[PDB]
Amino acid sequence: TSASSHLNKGIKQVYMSLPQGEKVQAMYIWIDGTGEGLRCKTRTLDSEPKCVEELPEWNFDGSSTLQSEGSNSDMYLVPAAMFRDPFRKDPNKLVLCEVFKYNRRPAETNLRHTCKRIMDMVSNQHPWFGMEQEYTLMGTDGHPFGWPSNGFPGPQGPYYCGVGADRAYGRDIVEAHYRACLYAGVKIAGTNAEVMPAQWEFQIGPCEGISMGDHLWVARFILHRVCEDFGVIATFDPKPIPGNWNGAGCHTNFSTKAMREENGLKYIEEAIEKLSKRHQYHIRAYDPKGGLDNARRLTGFHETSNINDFSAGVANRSASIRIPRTVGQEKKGYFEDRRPSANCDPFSVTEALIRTCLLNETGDEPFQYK
Amino acid sequence: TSASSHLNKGIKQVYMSLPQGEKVQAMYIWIDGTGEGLRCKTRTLDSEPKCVEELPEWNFDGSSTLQSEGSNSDMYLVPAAMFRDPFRKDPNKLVLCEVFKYNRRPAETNLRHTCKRIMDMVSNQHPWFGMEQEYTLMGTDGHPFGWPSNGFPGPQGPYYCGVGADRAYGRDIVEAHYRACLYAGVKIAGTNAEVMPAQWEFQIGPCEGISMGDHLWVARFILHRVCEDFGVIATFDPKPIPGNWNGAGCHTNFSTKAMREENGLKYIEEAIEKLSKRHQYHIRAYDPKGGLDNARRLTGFHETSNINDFSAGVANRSASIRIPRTVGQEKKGYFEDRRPSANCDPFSVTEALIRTCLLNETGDEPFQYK
Amino acid sequence: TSASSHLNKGIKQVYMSLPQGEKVQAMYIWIDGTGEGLRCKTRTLDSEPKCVEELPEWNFDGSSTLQSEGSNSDMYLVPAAMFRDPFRKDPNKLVLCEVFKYNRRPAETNLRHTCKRIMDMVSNQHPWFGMEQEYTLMGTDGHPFGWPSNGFPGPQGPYYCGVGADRAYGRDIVEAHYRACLYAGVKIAGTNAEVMPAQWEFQIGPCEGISMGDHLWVARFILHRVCEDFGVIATFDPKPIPGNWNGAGCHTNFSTKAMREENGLKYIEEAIEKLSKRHQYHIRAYDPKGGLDNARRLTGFHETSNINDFSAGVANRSASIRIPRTVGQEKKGYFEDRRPSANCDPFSVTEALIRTCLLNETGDEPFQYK
Amino acid sequence: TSASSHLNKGIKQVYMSLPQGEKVQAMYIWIDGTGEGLRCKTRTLDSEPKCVEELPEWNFDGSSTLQSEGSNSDMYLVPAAMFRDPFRKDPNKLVLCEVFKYNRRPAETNLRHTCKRIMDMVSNQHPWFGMEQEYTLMGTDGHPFGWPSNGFPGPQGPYYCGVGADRAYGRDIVEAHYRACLYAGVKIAGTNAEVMPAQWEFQIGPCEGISMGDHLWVARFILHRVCEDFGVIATFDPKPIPGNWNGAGCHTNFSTKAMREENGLKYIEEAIEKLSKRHQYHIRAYDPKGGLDNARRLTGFHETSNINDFSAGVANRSASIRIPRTVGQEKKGYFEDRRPSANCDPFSVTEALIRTCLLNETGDEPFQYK
Amino acid sequence: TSASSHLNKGIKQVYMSLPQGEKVQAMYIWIDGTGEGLRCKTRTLDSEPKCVEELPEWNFDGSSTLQSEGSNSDMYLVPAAMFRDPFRKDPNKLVLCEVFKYNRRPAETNLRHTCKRIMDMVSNQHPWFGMEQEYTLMGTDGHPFGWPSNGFPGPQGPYYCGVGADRAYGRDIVEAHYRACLYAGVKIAGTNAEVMPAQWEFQIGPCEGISMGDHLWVARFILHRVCEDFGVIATFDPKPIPGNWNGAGCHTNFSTKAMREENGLKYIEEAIEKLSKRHQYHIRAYDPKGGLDNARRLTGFHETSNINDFSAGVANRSASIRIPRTVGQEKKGYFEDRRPSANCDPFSVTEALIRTCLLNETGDEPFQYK
Ligand SMILES: [Mn+2]
Ligand SMILES: [Mn+2]
Ligand SMILES: [Mn+2]
Ligand SMILES: [Mn+2]
Ligand SMILES: [Mn+2]
Repeated sequence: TSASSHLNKGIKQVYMSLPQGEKVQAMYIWIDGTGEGLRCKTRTLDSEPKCVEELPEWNFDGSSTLQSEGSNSDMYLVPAAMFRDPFRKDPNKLVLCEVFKYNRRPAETNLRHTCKRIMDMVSNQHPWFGMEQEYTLMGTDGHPFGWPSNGFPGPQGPYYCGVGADRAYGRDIVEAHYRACLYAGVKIAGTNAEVMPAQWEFQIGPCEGISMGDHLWVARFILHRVCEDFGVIATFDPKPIPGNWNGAGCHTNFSTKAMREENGLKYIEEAIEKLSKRHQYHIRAYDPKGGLDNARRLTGFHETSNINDFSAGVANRSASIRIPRTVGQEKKGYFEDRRPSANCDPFSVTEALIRTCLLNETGDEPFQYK
Repeated sequence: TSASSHLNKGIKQVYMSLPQGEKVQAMYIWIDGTGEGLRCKTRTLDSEPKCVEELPEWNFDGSSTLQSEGSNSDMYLVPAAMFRDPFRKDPNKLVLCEVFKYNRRPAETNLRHTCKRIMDMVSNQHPWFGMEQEYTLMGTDGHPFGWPSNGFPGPQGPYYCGVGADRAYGRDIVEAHYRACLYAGVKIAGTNAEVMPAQWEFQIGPCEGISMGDHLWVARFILHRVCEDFGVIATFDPKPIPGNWNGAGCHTNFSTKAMREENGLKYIEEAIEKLSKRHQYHIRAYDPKGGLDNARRLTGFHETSNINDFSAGVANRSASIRIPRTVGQEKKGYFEDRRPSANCDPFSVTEALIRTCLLNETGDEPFQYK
Repeated sequence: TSASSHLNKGIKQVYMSLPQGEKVQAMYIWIDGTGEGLRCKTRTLDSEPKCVEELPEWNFDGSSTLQSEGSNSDMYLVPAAMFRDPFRKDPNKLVLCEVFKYNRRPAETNLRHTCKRIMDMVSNQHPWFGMEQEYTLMGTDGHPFGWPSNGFPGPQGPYYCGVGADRAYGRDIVEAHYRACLYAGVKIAGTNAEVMPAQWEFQIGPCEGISMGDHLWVARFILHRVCEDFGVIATFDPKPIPGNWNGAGCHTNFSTKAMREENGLKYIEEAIEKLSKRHQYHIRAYDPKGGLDNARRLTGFHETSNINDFSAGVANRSASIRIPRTVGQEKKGYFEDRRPSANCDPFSVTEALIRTCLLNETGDEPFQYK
Repeated sequence: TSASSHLNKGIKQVYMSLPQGEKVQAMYIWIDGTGEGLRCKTRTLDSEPKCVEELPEWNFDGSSTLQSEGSNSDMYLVPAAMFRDPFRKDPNKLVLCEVFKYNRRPAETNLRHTCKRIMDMVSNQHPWFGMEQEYTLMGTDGHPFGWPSNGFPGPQGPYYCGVGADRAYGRDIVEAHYRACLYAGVKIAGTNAEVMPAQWEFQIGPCEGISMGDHLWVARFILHRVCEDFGVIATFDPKPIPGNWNGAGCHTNFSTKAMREENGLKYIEEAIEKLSKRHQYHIRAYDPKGGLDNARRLTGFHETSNINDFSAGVANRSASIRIPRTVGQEKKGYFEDRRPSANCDPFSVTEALIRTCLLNETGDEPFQYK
Repeated sequence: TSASSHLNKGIKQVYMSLPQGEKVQAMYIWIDGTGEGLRCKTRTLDSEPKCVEELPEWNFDGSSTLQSEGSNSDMYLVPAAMFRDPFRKDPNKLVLCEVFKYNRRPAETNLRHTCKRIMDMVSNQHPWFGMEQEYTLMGTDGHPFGWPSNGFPGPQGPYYCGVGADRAYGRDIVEAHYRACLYAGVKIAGTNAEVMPAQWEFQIGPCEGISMGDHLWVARFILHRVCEDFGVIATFDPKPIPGNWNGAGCHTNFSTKAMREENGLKYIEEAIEKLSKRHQYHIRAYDPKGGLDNARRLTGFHETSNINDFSAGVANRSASIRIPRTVGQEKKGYFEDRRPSANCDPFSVTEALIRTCLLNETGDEPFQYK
């Protein structure tokens, strides 16, 4: 649908075929001032970097990305995680970088820095996270891909986990994204079509601590890039189409070594009790705009929790926190926080799960730790 | 967008697959009478040339390229640099050739010849150059690629270092160009999307002396050829679209062994003082038309230096010469001359940096040396 | 949408402008063997016919219209009613003709002949009828006009009696049909958009006895012809689109001089009691296929009576027979039989209302009268 | 852009040419349950109605228009005003009808009934009203007409009161609407292009009392119908396009005989003082959703009053109430309330101006009068 | 080419057919802050205005037209001239209005006010003016109408005064404009195709004094409006296409009663001598930007005077001022000033011809008169 997609791709492929030689390419990817966005730039490295630590720091213009004022626009990218590059193949890498200010203080959307400190405090207990990112592939026009033009597809029902031309739209984009994630090392755990047509879900898990955020952000970047080649645009909006068509939510699974260990459902239920008390804090933490975006998806209908009221159940698809029945039967496992929106920053959601359940924080403001 | 792009490219590829045998192809590339343009022609060589010196001299009709009068139209190409050919692969080569007149005097746009002499005088001090060529991919119609037809894209902001179908236009062309440069041996140091949509930057660094000009010219040639296959046209105009959309400028980094060496920021600042004094000379040297073109980009707005007034700062994105903060902290490094336009001849810009800073020249006219 | 519609209509108009002279054209229109269809043919008459009686009888091939076997295929058209011709203007006429068999016995779909006898028996009591024919304009593809392609329009709601490009589809066809009916002398009483998009209703009445059938059939013919010029196709199917989108039903209003006269609601309610007893007979009489077609529309949902169960109420939109509240308040008026399908033959519906309510018939078979 | 627009219009015109005869058509137009919408249906009248009183009452299904529950869905249309029909010409009429419930109580969106009572109380003082309705013509896709596809038109500036193909979009629709209003008798006082491209304003006035609302509603209906024929859709949304492009607001001019009479600016300023006190009441009254819609347009930028703060000035384009300088110089005249949104119900805005300024009401609830 | 042009025009025509009744429409047209532009708005007048004096003054927002600051944005339109309306026919009028500031001082682009005073001083001598406005019809894309796409038409030569599909482009627009001017009362004196393809010339003559400016401005407005209906855009740029294709210039003929009277060529030549002395003043007065625009057209090639050097000849097409040979033979007549650009404000050009030749002014600044 995009002009770029229309460009002959065979041509680009023959250039990709050419041996690149000793020089290696690293894409430096960083979160935007908006906080939902991702930006990227490429540098040439003389030799393949064995580890993320080896990769050099780089700088970018903050004013263009809306992360700083003109007077000291420069911002610094510090490599945080390194993944293989699906797009260019090995030795090329994709680097996720924390953004730092001109004065070397973590940037406003560098939520990894605070989250990383929080994960380190609770590293002994091995908190693990899984997330279930939901997205709709929408053409350049902004209307979902494959929907009739100036129209709506047939009644909702056949599209969930659908097969066939009519049932599923953008499977190729999904297939490419999934393989690209495997090649990159992003821990994709599976994919499924979603109830809304043209809407899919990709789940990353089980990552441990800060890794969850890194993997999801890289997965999202991979999705956007794969989508760009096809010409479609992935959207993480909580309610992509207004109406009865389903909204997109990123349901975070959370477990700790104690919960996973036998008779750990006591821990699962203790965590849930803490979550209920800080529900306002969680809703704000879980989406970039503080809950306006999350509220659109969370209408209390279409199997979504109401955003006003916290709820917990076992095998209750709708309630804000659902313990799977199997986890309950096993008396050990994980619970699924279903409040986070699709546009949620993973670092915030993980950090808030740790802060509320493991660090036992109380009150609206996040704690400051020595 | 071009008719040629519409031709089936698979067909051409099957011919490229055919083994070419012992014979080797050399593209002889030379600068136009206009001085911004590049022209090219191909010859068959019995065996692969090991070195540029081996390559034979060739001649071309100057009247067609607007480099000489009809009476003695013939001009001579002398191979100057040799690169591997990305388009046809090895053993084929791309040759950049100095243009000489019928009377064997360097041609008017053979600025390499004078520059090479200047580089040789200062070879002991190892001046190194980096440049940051900016360009906009524009369709055959002349309107930037991917912009709405008879329209303008959404407000400036999301496109800088952007990812996704909406944010970036012509990434495939950029990817192909970058790989082609690596294969050719052009020293590409990285690439980034630019603030304007459909505008990108490719940086060649760090080359030493005359090499900088050769690499950039070959890089530009590679870009034009890659663009031709896709059907888009790269433009190096200083202000490709008139209005608030950003102009394209080639910011030249300059260093010398002394500046690079510890406590070399004294040298960096001495060079800057000299640059300020010859600002008129630099502006004229830095663009083909003497500053009319450069002035359009350099309005003193959109983070560009005013073309009337020289300015210098540390980490001052806008000022004509910016020392990176990191270079200042290290007390050694390079400074970034930001006055040169995208259409600048690299040989002129390098030569003028040497002449002003290293040779300590004074006055409007360039010096004549024994 | 049809190829014929694409033909330049200005050209046809200049021929229509030409004076036709003394000769007059009469379109002879007759019901098909199927009974839902209408067919037509044109003859030239030396002078304008003042009355229907003057018009000459004509014959047609029954085998082509599926009304008789090959051995005695000829069938005879006897002019029954005459209307002015909207399409060609005066003096040209549209003639509705009863179809008679080769042996001069009324044809199987010549339901007017039996109905006319029934109306004549009850002529003293002046039964009047009103009908509300509903139809959907559907392109040559068979999908309703203006609906997205391979898609469905927005949720039902805004389209009923709608104004604006989005709300109403085929208003021009409706406007032309309405004016054509006025010119022809069809007693069109009004028009409204219907709940389903692209679906409209036209009301004919108040008519008297056999006239109701004649007017409706001519109105339908006019609609089909007007639609043909636009290229759309009108459909009288009971359930044009399968699903929650509304079906098309022709609700017959019925009154008699006694009911209309003050304190005539006793008569209205006596008629309704008789209607309830012969509900099976009515359902069969009211549609061509005996109730299979009617059943699709009459699901007992979307404000339609269930086809299995008779119901009567006052101002009960859904019940099979509704007395308007105003009629009830006035203690005189008409009741609305809502069981007849859009594809109903009017002659059958009127005849069955007379037979059940006025002639007080009992039993499945229609009575035979001396 | 709509499928209906693509249908040949010449054909419809030849049917319109046919003489319609004695029978006359009346379009009964009524406000929707939403309150922004308008719906319409047509009936045939034996003779032209000389006055609105002559026109018969009619009924419609409230459930389809979302004005009543299914049990007593019927609602009643009582003719309120009569206008000539531009679409079908004389003798045909357009009728604006108040909507009444099944129990004969004014419907929820029958705001004319309460307003009419209020106007009658103040009839002695002759309040006159003038409203500037603003609207954007937007294609079936929902993007404004003539804007580049998936794009934005050139910077705002040239389009206000513009001439030429580039400057003005949908002038034909505007021209047709204006003439149609004149023919109908709607008191159009002028038209101008608006700052946003594809956005126009049609001003109605000076009408007196209840007439103001009737004329505006009929004008809006005429606009929607004219737009439907062209295929475009008029929108009265307060902020049709989100961003710096201008929103659409219906600025109202209020005067009374006293204000108009010499040295009446004291009255103009007394009214303004009262308006300031009931600003919350006015904002709620002035738009259907209570101020959410109005707030989007009223950002306090682009020459619009902030919706949070009341402001008054003389010749202050931006302030909520502006007295024209000429009115101030004359010491007599009208003031312009600029708070009402484009989607405002006129009956509400007029009624609230009377209630606050003339009836001197105090408090959130509207008064109940014997 | 414009979307608006694609809208069915037959529909608009049927609305135009409707009788408009007693009310009359007046388009108030005024010059933009840029000074090349024209803007327009419509008002309803109860009765046809017999004279321009009768027409009411109106006001508009200066900030939108870039004529004043926000604090006192209001500007006032005072009707100056009245013409019949070709677009809506009689009684509707087109009004050209002088623009006045909030403080009632003539606006910056209200050059008529100063010019009118100058004409009045010399009214006794009856200066007459003729002008020859040249324009190119260019599609919405900005490339001249009928030129090949991304291409150039055949060599210049056949297009001047051409006939046939290949030779002339936009004759229909020209024909409509010419008739519209006749109907309006604009004094069109003729039309011819121009050397460049798609370029035409319309000449308004001979008007006296201030009338010349009024007629030309109204003619230009009529052209823009006629062009808008067709979808093309007229351009008055001095050099519409860069290259050898001809530029558009408005050659002003000037005469006075004395020059016209026998043996008046002495006066014609005295005026020319004065013109030569104030050549700098004339070049600045003759175009909006002070000569940058005029210089592009006036290259001293393609039969245009060089803008640097004044020249005068008899029957010398190229020289800045040409006396026609016939005028010279007659020893009486007019001379043709060929320096003014197509985008010239007529009021400025006339005023400067009067000031230099008739008022015998000397020096760069225009004189101030009691
Ligand atoms: Mn799940
Ligand atoms: Mn930089
Ligand atoms: Mn009904
Ligand atoms: Mn205003
Ligand atoms: Mn001439």
